[PDB]
Amino acid sequence: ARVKRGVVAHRRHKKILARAKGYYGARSRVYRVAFQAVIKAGQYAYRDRRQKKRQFRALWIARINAGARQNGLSYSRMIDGLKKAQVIIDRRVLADIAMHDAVAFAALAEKAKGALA
Amino acid sequence: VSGGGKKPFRQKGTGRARAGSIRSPIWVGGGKTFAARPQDWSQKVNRKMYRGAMQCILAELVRQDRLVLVEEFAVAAPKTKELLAKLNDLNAARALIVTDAVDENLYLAARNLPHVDVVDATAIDPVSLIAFDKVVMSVAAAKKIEVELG
RNA sequence: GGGAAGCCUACCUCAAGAUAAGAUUUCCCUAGGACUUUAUGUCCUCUAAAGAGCCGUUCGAGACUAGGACGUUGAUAGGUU
RNA sequence: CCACAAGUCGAGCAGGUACGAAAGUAGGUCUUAGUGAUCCGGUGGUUCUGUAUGGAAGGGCCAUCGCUCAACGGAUAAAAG
RNA sequence: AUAGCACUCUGCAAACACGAAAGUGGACGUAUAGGGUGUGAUGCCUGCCCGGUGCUGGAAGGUUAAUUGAUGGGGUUAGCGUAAGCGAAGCUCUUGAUCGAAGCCCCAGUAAACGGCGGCCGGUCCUAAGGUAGCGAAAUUCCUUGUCGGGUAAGUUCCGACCUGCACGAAUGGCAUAAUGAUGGCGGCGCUGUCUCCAGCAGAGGCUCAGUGAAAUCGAAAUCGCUGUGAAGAUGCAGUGUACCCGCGGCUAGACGGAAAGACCCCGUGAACCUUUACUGCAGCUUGACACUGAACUUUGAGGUUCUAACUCUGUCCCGUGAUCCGGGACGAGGACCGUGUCUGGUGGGUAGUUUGACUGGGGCGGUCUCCUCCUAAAGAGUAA
RNA sequence: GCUAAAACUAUGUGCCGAAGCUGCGGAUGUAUACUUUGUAUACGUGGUAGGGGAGCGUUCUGUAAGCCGAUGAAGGUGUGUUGAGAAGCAUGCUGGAGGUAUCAGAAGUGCGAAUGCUGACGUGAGUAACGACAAAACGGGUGAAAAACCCGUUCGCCGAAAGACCAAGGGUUCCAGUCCAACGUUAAUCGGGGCUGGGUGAGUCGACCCCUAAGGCGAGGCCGAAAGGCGUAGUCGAUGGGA
RNA sequence: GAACCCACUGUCGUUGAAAAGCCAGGGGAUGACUUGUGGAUAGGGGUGAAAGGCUAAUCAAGCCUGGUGAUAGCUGGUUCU
RNA sequence: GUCAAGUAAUUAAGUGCAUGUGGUGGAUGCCUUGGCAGUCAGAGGCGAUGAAAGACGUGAUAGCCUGCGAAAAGCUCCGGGGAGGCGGCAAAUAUCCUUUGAUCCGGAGAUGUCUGAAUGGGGGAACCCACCUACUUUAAGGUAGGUAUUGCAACAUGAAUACAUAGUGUUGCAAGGCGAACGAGGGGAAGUGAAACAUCUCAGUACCCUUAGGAAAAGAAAUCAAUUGAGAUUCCCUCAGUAGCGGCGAGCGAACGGGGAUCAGCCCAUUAAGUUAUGUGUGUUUUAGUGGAACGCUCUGGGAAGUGCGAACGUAGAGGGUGAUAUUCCCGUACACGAAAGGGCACACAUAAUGAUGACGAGUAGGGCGAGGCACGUGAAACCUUGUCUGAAUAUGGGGGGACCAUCCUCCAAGGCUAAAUACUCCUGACUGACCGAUAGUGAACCAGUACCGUGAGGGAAAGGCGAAAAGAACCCCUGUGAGGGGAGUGAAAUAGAUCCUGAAACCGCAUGCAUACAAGCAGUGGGAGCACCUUCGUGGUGUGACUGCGUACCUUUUGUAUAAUGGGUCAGCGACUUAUAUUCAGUAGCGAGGUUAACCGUAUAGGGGAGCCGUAGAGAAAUCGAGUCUUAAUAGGGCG
Repeated sequence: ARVKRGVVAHRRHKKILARAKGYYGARSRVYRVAFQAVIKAGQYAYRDRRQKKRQFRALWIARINAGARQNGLSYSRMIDGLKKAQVIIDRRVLADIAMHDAVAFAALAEKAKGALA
Repeated sequence: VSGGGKKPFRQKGTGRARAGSIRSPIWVGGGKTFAARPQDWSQKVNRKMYRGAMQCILAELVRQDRLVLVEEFAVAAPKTKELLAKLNDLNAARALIVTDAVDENLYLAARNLPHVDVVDATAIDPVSLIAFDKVVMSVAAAKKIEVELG
């Protein structure tokens, strides 16, 4: 029972090269270089699925800081005031409201500073 | 493999990978790494295990209704059409026929029929008992297989 | 306040690719249609300026380039006196 | 106590002793160093074996002898640049 | 290497060499010849040592092989014994007296044989003997660029001389020497782009155009500087500075640039070849015993004299035969020697197979390697250099 | 960049901050109870050398005289879709005759590396070089095309060889006609290139022949385990002698 | 001092015109000379005016084929989930 | 309208990504006048009557291969067969042959150059030079035969030397060389293992030499055994990795007994069985061949053997081919027939010849010295062979039973012949494969031991595929009457168009969309504006990616690598834990105090075959005991159970 390797080997190499579409130079043409490139892309994706949450939380905090300083508070004081007032709206919704609705954010800041007082 | 006695080139100085013969299994045209030889594929089967397997096969055939007992099964002349009619009336078109003795007329009649074979009572084998759709057995053959206990 | 062949200027050369892309003098181009994606909009017809280059005769300029002079309204090169 | 191979302490029981009137003490010396496995042979004993049988030769068992094998768990009977 | 010199071996079937033998070279030669070894024209010469190793000559004293087999002790059984036990002969196992050569131990000679020519403070010890001529900071001298003289403005080189010669020295030759040397060192005249210090010119490439058309290398590249960090010397990391995209002619500071699985060093119970008083074999050479191997007379088992018939002749003549082989025959000279087979002692780097430890602030040299006591050892045991 | 700090000391109130903890969804290992269950609860799920468990694909044998196929198999090339993965399924184009379920059985059963082996193709790069510095110029001819071919007129180089012969060695390279893909380090109408056809005339030249040297072989012969070694008579052997 | 036989110095060449050369100089050149043809010596052997030189671009033991897939406590490599 | 500030759009010398369409290249798939391993049955040789292997010739055209040999792709006779044929590359063409029987197939004859054991002499193989007879020629020749050596026999001749012998010659007979493996005999290593190495191992292996046959060798007890039994030789399974041997190391390794395969004995001078030749007879087999059943319609299609519907044969539904997949189209298959002539084998007769210089075994058995062989290395070492030296008795005798002696048992050496069961495959016929399918399988599927390399021994490749059928592209156009292409035409298909099935990747072009000339690094990843096309108009799809956070390849080896430590230019194909035997453990199945056969027989996976193996009892060195045994004076104690 002699076995030839051509069909299966060709299928595996073609799948790797198909996943390597769009890369520069030999990285999308040459099997060795392409194979090294796909593994590194997977590792980067695994790491960045964790980095994404931190980056977006930082963005929300910056926007909330800008809105608070427009209303006369700092970010830390506004967060403490909301916690004391028992509002449990999270930073994503707070930043959305800060971006798109100034009056509602002003009301939230009034509530927070009233609780701080 | 023919040839291959001499070292292709010196051990050091040439810049090539070191080699000892042009018939190394690494090289194209070289020998096979593990070359095969003729083999014997027969296994040992215990006598009691073989007899028990034959008994189980016969019992399964009986309770599946694939064994047909007939008092006498003889053919008048070596004629394939006559044998075909005799099997069709019994509704055993695809069948293995077991008899106490193998009449020459019956053997000659059955030789050319597809899916029909005739064996002696002392020549039954487990694969043949299973492969055919039905087994048509004479009473005398059944008695001899009874004496042999499968 | 004074205070050195040392520092910054001062002397010579390069320098706006200094994307912060600077300044001054002078010169040139002033026509009609169709349509929709109604916009420094795309296609037709007419027009081709001020200049630059190709080419040629060449250089005290030159590896190739670049740079300088000239092309009949002419002394740019050879010849002739 | 210890990888193994080895090493250390020991009450008590039977037989035969020595010293004490006796209860008793004694299986070397206050203790911890003074050492060498296996193989091969030598000597004493033996109700073991004994290649047809009776013996015998040879072998076994118990006791004991021949190592600076000191590179001292000891590659050979026998070896420098 | 050489002509010349010396030592030594070789009496002819020469020594020596090749070959398993037959045989061949030496040589169609004959000690004024042939082989081996050292020195190296010529001039003057060539000192002392024989204890060591070798070689040559003696000795018949001690030791020793094969061979031989006197004695002594066992095994077995006829028989004798109640039994224990004793036990001839015959077979057999063992022990080993006597005879027995060369070699070795012993005594002399030999250095143009291999070798040696001292120590410790005039003396002394010790040797086999303690360096003659000649030469000497040398192709030899560490200290050392010794000291003095000459040459130069200045000379670790050169020449002359001195002599505390680390560590010259007489055929592994000493001191000189005309001529000769693509030989080593030093100094002069002439001459010059060797140089101060380079300039111009001629030819062939380089460069441009047309035609043909390689090479080593190469994980992939969107392939800057600096300071720091870091598998410890960064284009690629951190901070920072600078920088529009792409060629062509030059250049070699880096890419620990290319080339060859480092040759130096260490390791492997790797390899090969070479040496010897490393171990163990063998060839070759040599000794004795038995066989081929006989006869007749003597002397004190051995020795002697004679003979021929075994055997030898690379001696003469004849035949096969037209023949320097070979065989047969006839002579002659030898002769139980020589030589060969088996066994046995000696010698044996000629040749062969191999061995020649490990730890280790790299390896080598030095030291260590097993056992007992104390400390290191951190109040149970154990614990490294 | 910072000086009643954005430095140091002490105290306090908030906040930021990890793949740690919590929230929501999903998977899996072990154990305890449901007294089959595949179900709930509890505790777990970073890993080299290693140990254990469960699988995916490839070729061949039976099942298979079965099932799929010119109304289009294998193979190639896209697209969509499914699972935790190795992978599966469907279909457009190309292709033109085979493929093979399920469950068993056997292995030449899976490649990126070994200065691995064979073939093809890159980078250097249109880069170095085009093989004695004896040297060329022009007119005409032919031709698709002429620096290199032919004819002619000039110039230069060798001339004890860069000329003329012979042996050895080579083997058609010699001559004529015809052709230019490959060969010629460029082009070629030319050639020692392809194709077709011709050409070598001996008593005196050489060989053959007669004769022998070194040496070889060698009837008998001597010697050696065998194979073989040497050698007599002879017989060969030119580089020499013989019209 | 030419031919002929050598190989002392220097430049160039080093993917060369050349796996040992060219150019300019250099040594011997009637002799222990150079050279053609044909023969002899064969691998622990040959030959060597002696360098371990030469024995077909190979020499501290030539080349070829066999033992042979020698052995390697060393280095490298070892393929799906 | 000028001016001034601020800020968009607009370039591509070239490049990147994606897609479309190509080139180069030859993977993959499918296929096969080639290999590999076997079973059954044969055969086991050719050669002086000139072999194997070659050179040169031979054709209407004639280069190579095949055949043949100056009678040269052939000649004669006999048999078969019945319409085409003049071998292949390799078409065309010409001349032609053939029903008065060609080509073709089988058997028997004729001819058969040169080299090569080469054999008249010589020699650098395919060449040079001769002599003697008989016939023929008249010129300088031709035909045929002969002319080697060695051994044996007969005859003749004949030395030293008188008889003789040696030597010499003639005639007759025989031998030499080649070729696969297997047999017998003469010589005989080392690498390696022992973790070094010398005894030992490797191993009487590799290799060299001589020489048979279809087989060879061995063989009929001076053999074993130890209840007084078996009964020649050879081969297989056990006994058994036991008893033993061994620097007692590494390792080497029996026999007795039992079970099978095959079976067979006969003679020494009047002399046997058996074997080999020749002829005859009978039987079988073989070398050419002959006959040999049965299908139509319809649909798809270039083509039907494929779809659908019905039918026929079967002692034939093996296989191959035909335009795709056929029991009924062709060749065939089952079956039944068949030989002028020749060959093999079997049995039986006749003649030879052999067996068969040998008649009971003397330089023999035994012994001393040195070696070799036996599983057995000097050992307590029996037995066998002998290089050297010796040396009996002879049936009232002699050999053996593992040192040796006695008693018993057994056999008769120093003379011979003999089948089967066993070993092998250069070769021939038929058949088979969980063997390969062009980098595989032989080195070689093809003009391969070739090209090429080497002085030589020797080494040693690459290279398969148009189409069913050449129907292999008439004619026109560009071009140099070239190469190459565009039309036309053939074909189902021409992107099947000649190195032509399919046509992957590396690598190299052209086209369209987007991005890109103020910006520093393993080139991605998580975000994310704009643009182009599509669109179910969308919280949609495809391509691109301005700006931005993070981010120093892979493998190996290491305490530790971005490392400036190793390896890789890239792609495609190939490339490394296997096979046999023994043993132990775990799963699983059968039987169970029992389980199981081996060789072998067997028209054979069955059924027989119980020899043997494992388990069922330990203790002890052993004799011996035995649920106990050993140690000990001990019944004590203790060790193994």
